[PDB]
Amino acid sequence: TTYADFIASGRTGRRACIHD
Amino acid sequence: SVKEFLAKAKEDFLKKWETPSQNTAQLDQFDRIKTLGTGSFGRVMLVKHKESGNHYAMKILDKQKVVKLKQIEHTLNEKRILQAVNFPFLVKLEFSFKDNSNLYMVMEYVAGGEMFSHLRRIGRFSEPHARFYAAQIVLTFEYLHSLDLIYRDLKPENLLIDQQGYIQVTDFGFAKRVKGRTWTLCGTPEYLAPEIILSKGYNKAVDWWALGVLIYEMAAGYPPFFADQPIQIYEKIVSGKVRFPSHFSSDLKDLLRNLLQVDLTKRFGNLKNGVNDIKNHKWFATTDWIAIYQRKVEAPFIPKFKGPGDTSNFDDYEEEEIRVSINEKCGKEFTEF
Ligand SMILES: Nc1ncnc2c1ncn2[C@@H]1O[C@H](COP(=O)(O)OP(=O)(O)O)[C@@H](O)[C@H]1O
Ligand SMILES: [Mg+2]
Ligand SMILES: [Mg+2]
Repeated sequence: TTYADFIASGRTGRRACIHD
Repeated sequence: SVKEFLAKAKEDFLKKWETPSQNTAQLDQFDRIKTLGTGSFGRVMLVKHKESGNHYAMKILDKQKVVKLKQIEHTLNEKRILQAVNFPFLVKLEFSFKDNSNLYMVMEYVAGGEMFSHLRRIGRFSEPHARFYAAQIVLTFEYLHSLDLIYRDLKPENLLIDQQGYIQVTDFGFAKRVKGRTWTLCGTPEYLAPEIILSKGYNKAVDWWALGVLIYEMAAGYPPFFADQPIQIYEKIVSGKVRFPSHFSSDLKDLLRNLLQVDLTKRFGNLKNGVNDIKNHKWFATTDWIAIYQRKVEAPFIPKFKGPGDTSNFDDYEEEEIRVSINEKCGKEFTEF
């Protein structure tokens, strides 16, 4: 499922910004 | 007479924009208790103001870090704009000051915590619950944009829930006063509009894109474009195909299709009727826009509070000392702070 794939991913916590 | 209200709001803002407040406190007026959250730059602490006994959230920025990440102009923007704005869903800057090592922005403490943690914990928000917050951002961007301000960092991490269950927007580190176009690649990858990513030059419409991302994430519980690495995300955003959860209403999908619109000529918030295309969308048909501004709508969710300095709605962070050299750092750079 989409949810399953999100939850298993490395971006489920607080996200940093860019300015990059 | 939104027109009338915005006109006098502008008068008020311009006064402060033109003669910014400065040096309205000092570090030893406060007792530093606990870190409430870290950003990409500096940390926000719960503090107690000695003479008042009041709690605040103190944002501490290390000048040398600010310089190293090339955030000088951005940080001056941040403070100059925050001290001049006034709106029901914008956090209040109560004091600012600097010392040899650091910049300090003292805000009202918003004790309900981040929308982020609530969203991850609950999984997702009902459409009425999401709509209740979204309405508040719509009104806020209407206000900010009227003052020629672009916000550029909308995300659940930067939205706080107050004791009434209403939103308090925080983090103006990327906010900027500009008429027309700007070019800085800045923001959070999941929230970037494709014209930012493509080095086009962009305007205020990037905030309406981001609102689309926000509404999707709030109602879906995950963002419309996710991947393991930023590059992968930008690919998805540029390609522009979006898929919706099965539970999304028809109304919601249509709105999101008009916000997550790669075509600037077509993106809502941007056109002829401006915000009105958003306020008048079917998905908001049950929204009482005045009642929201007025905070008379009952919040779908009210965080638990256990008095003054309760930080239970926030994650714990490792604490660090806040050093202040005996030598002044970057004095010239930050003179107007
Ligand atoms: N007024 C406030 N009340 C309570 N907590 C806050 C407040 N402002 C910020 N925070 C917390 O501190 C974090 C960092 O603040 P922020 O201004 O976003 O820093 P950065 O710009 O580095 O991201 C927020 O995400 C939030 O968790
Ligand atoms: Mg932040
Ligand atoms: Mg920031």
